Amino acid sequence: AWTPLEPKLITRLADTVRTKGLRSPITMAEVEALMSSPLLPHDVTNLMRVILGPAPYALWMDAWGVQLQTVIAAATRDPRHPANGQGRGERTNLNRLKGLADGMVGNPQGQAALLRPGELVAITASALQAFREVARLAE
Amino acid sequence: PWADIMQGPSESFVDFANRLIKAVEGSDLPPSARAPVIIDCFRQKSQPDIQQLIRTAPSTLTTPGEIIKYVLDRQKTA
Amino acid sequence: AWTPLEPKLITRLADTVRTKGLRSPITMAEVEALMSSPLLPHDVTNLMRVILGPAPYALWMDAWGVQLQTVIAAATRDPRHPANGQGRGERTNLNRLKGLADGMVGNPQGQAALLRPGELVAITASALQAFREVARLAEPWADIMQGPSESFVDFANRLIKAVEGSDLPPSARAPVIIDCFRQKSQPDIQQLIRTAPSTLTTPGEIIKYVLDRQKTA
Amino acid sequence: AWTPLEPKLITRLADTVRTKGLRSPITMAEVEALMSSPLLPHDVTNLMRVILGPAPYALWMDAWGVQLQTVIAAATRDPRHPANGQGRGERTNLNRLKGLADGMVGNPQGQAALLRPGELVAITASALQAFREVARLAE
Amino acid sequence: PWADIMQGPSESFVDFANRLIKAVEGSDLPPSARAPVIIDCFRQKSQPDIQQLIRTAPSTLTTPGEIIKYVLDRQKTA
Amino acid sequence: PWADIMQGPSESFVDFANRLIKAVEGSDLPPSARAPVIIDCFRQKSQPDIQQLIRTAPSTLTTPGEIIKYVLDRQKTA
Amino acid sequence: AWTPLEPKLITRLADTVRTKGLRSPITMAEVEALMSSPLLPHDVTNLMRVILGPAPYALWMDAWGVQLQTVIAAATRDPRHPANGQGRGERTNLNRLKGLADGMVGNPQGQAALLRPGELVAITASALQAFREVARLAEPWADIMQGPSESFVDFANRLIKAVEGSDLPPSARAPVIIDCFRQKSQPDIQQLIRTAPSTLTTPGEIIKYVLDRQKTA
Amino acid sequence: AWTPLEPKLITRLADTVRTKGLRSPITMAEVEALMSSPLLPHDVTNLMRVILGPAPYALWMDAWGVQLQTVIAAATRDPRHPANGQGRGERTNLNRLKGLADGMVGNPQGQAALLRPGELVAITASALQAFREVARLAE
Amino acid sequence: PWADIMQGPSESFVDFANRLIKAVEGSDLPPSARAPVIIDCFRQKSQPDIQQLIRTAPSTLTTPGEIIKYVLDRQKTA
Amino acid sequence: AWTPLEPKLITRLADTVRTKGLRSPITMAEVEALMSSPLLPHDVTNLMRVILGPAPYALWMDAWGVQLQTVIAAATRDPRHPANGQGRGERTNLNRLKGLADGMVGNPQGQAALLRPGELVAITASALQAFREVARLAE
Repeated sequence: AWTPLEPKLITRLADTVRTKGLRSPITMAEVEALMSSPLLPHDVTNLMRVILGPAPYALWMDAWGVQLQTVIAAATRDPRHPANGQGRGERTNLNRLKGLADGMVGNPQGQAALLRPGELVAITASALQAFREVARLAE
Repeated sequence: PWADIMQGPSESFVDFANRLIKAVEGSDLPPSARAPVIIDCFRQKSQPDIQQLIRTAPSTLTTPGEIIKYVLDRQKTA
Repeated sequence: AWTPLEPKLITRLADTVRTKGLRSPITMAEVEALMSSPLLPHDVTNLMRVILGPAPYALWMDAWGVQLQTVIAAATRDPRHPANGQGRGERTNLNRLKGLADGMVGNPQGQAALLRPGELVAITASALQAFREVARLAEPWADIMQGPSESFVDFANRLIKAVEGSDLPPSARAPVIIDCFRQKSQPDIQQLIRTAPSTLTTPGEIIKYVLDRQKTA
Repeated sequence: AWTPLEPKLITRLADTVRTKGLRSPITMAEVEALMSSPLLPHDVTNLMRVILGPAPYALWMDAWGVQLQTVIAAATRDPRHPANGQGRGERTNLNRLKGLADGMVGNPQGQAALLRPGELVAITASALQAFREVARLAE
Repeated sequence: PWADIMQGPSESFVDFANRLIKAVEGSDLPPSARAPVIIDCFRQKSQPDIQQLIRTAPSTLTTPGEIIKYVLDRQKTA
Repeated sequence: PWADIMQGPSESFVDFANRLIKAVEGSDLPPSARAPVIIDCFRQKSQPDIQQLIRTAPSTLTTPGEIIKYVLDRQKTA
Repeated sequence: AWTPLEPKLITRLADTVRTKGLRSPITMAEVEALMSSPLLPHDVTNLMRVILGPAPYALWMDAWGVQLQTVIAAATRDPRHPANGQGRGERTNLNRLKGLADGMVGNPQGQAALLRPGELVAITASALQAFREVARLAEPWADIMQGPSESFVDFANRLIKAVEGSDLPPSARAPVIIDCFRQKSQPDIQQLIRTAPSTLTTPGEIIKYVLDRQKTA
Repeated sequence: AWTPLEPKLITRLADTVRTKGLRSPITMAEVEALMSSPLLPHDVTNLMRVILGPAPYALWMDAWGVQLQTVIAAATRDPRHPANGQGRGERTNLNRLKGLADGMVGNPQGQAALLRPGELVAITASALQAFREVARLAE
Repeated sequence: PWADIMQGPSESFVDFANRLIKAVEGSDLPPSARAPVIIDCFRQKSQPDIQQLIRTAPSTLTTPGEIIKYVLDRQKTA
Repeated sequence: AWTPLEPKLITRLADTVRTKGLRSPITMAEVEALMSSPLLPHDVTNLMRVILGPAPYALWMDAWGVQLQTVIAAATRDPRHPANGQGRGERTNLNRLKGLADGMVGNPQGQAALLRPGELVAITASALQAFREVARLAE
């Protein structure tokens, strides 16, 4: 069952990003805090939509896609990925990682249903690395 | 209106990109038509210094994020 | 049986040569078209008399004679020429090639009677090569610069035209065109080609790259 | 037996390209007209040599090669290509498509002898698509 | 009249040769006297630059076509 | 000191690369840390024209020799 | 038994490379001289370490690897390579060519023991080609003009140097040199070459003709 | 067995030609010195490539060809040439003199194998006369 | 004395050639040394206009008569 | 037996050439008059030495040599030349025509001894044509 993040925490994090900036160690610590439980693509996408401005959000979408593509290359380079399965029918496509696959587009409940925990942690680590890249790039 | 957005003579590029992406995504366009429109608005708006900077790109930029990164790298510091 | 070429086609070809010139690729294509069936010496001679002026016609007669002489040297160097025969009595003299032999002077019917198909195709190829020589002779790449106001496609057209219509070997045109794109083509495009993350190894690829990344103005 | 295209039609088409340009719908209609019967590589090559200038001709050679390479990739991806055969001995190489194979270089008669009708129509469609690309690129 | 034909100061050589050969072949001369007359008119008409170009020919030119080819090869591009 | 080496405004690139590789290999770094340091010093030193030349590399350069070859190919002749 | 190259010859070659550069014909001749006997990977590696600077040495390592890889592709394309054997157990791996195989790393004696003469000559030719590539890379013909005050032999020297030390095929240098003599080489010499009663079909003949008939000044 | 000339002697001769010029009697004496043993076409060709500039090298190639052609005319005028043999199968072609014959192109070892001593001395004398001509012509 | 003969600034070329050939043939030279001396005196005397006229001879002139004919053909009428 | 031409006639002809020029019809008639009997190379050579200036004499020597060479080409093209004989031992060399052969150099008596009448008339016609050429060339 999907539970959304508190809008109070999200508002506090957005104001933190607004006053301290993207690169302060306190901001990265707060992001790591709100990045503790494995989030669904819907959660991370809406979170970055709210806390980041338009241009940093575009940059972050780009960087997240690139990092997810590196993850999928490593996944096709190793059939023992915690997102993959043993047979070929469990291979994870980027539509399933970005939340674009069938039964997931716009629906967080179905998303949480079909996604694997390894998928969730890989998406989360990818999003964190992308946030770091964009923060280092913006300023 | 997205088609009326110009980069002011004194405005920075990240502010212009923010305003343009905001107005394009918060509009009546289909979701599959936002990225090409944002790119072609970066190319035709964004006063002729950045226009020529994007035009003379040895690589082909096929995403608003890539265009923003390229312009932020090679922009005229002033 | 001899059938003459249509004077309508000949008139159209003559006007083509008159407006486009001798060296245009459309003119050479039209000549190749009217040079499709093997022609008798009478046909080619009258054709060149009509389409060419007096001085180009003199030049063409000279060049045709020289090429036919080269053909006859190759023929005496190989008894298996499609114009020759196996015995010595079928050896082909230049009087038979130029239409000057006995029973042929001024008579196209007798010409078509005694001539061989190999003779006809050899005469035709010789006449085509002679036309090419005279066209190259009747009418400088290293002096071509891209003007300050000229576009790049016009400069590329002019340069490729002057390089391909010159005295260079066929295997030396592409490197010369590339190195002229790099050193001519005023320093904005020079730097645009210099800072190419990929290696461009063909004039078409250079043209495509420059057209993509050119400064719209 | 190979029959050449009329130089009168070719001259009219060249003047059409000269006055109207490469991208006008009348020019594309005229090209489609002269692209009606399946042409041999010799025919299309000489046609583009005559109607196009030097730089558009270079661009068109590039684009034609790329499109023919895509066709050959689809052909090795499906052994039922109208240019291919059933056995491996009928596989069509790019030397046979561009007219560079043995018994074809410079000779249109031999070309017409060895080429397949599927080969001809594939070459023709490839050349038409390449012309469209170059026309969209030149202006 | 063939004997009144001169190469103009600004005229090219192929035009002069065309005009001269036309006027000589369309005249009252015998057929066996046209080539020598055309040659000797190339040598004495055809203003002194081309006159000296034909005079200093290391080879002997014995045909109007050969003279035309030689002059077209070694002519002063201008 | 390797971390203080900059490419001078008038210095060529091969001299800068020679000086940098000399100072990096003749230093206290482990042997397995010289190539990444040389690459990242090529990218951040080597005044912004070559910086942008290396940045806009359609291929990924993963060796000092490859970076040197690429820069020598596409450098601004001056 | 392995014998090292003299450090005196190596010092002289290093100073030659230091003063004349990498691309001078004297330097390439000296390298060919010290590349006479088939060298072991150790010898060539140390030689290039000593005579080349750090950055040219990196470039040369890259180029040597690429050329050796081409050699190994040709070797797997032909089982009759003088480095290969008849059975599959003699196939030569790049670890054996670069001296990285077992029993060879750092030991020139063992290297000389296990290596084949065909292996040695292939390694040597590969290293020579790599040196040529790097020399051509470390340091434009179509931009060369004869200055208003420059003599013709200096212009010819500069032009032939820039054309032969370029990326053109070997069969395209003479026509390019001729056509550059004709279009460059300021209009006095241009007209001198144009009005040549003989046909000049070689750069040497053009140079001789121009030197004979040049305007002494 | 072929032995190359010392690059030290060649460097000294090149610097002599660079400082004294082509026509000084000391330079001609040095050339005669390095022209003592009969050289293979490879040796003389590389020697003139190194000691002479580009334009003098072109002139020297021309002059060497002309002198070798005179030698071959004298050889066909006398079947007792030290380069020729008694039968017609030993007649020496210019491809064998210039090093262009089969088994010689680029290979000095094979060159030294197939060449005659009379061939070598004729090539050497021809090259010396050509050097004299070019030196008299350059200045 | 033959080696002191110069073509005067106003003198024609046939007079200079007559004087030079007279002084060379009526001197103490061997008979086999007169033609080369006459040629080399035509080339070095005979004031620089004719010197350049002889220098730029597309053909090789190997006889005093041929040099005289060439110069008389291509001389500057004045 | 050789008889020299009168110096009075030669002086009158020289003054005629001096006043009327080389090309006047009276001068050519006078030359034809003094060219009536077949002259030996000595006679014609001295005659042209006396009547012509230095530069016209050089031109005339050139033209006479060229015309004699044409005559010798026609002679080797026809063994029935009045200067030639039937066997190969009577073939006439240019040394015999120009008076340079053995037993003739400087001696007019020996010249008249060994020369043929056909040789004399050929030399005379050649000299007359050369005089015509030089006269047409001088003015």
